[PDB]
Amino acid sequence: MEPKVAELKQKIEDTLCPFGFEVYPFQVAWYNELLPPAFHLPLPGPTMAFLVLSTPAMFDRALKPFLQSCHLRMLTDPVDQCMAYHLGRVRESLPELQIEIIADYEMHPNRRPKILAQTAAHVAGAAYYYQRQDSGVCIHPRFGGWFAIRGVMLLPGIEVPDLPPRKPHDCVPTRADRIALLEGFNFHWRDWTYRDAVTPQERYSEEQKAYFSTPPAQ
Repeated sequence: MEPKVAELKQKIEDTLCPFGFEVYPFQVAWYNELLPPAFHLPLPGPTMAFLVLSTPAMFDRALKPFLQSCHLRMLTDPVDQCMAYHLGRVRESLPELQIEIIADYEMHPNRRPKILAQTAAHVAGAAYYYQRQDSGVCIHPRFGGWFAIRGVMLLPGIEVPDLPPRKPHDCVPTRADRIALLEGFNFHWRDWTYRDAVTPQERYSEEQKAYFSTPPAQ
């Protein structure tokens, strides 16, 4: 890949990864090819995009700091504000270019562009999106179900038509475990054993578990 592309890629990861984030590059075309024009990313096929995932490490590295800093505001939501703070830091560190950013909290009805978080996770090779054919759940090769899709970043004009398509790891290969997953997700979602389909390195700590099991109310 062009030195420009390699540098900008590394700048993003040096900005996000030390804070419990992961970034996966992809071509817009891969996402659009299995989607009708209505749900397309309104950009040429070879346009570079980045899928952003948060890991279990992001709570302690990103959320607990910030929450104890002057950047914290009131009438929003602590977790959203943290996303908007770190994704802002990406903009700051790459001031030369145009970055269209859709954070997870902006993936809702009556807003464009319409992102399908789990489909993005699959095309970027970030996490395998297990469906009926194989409601679906997608599993991280390293963290199982203990992670979240946090945003997608679009970089207009920066095109990478020779970026190689990486398929997500089929980390739950057997037809048994797949059903043991989908039915443990569709019917017993409060039993987070399904997230251990692949047994993670880090798991959510007790304070993290408590925090996310809380219904958003201050």
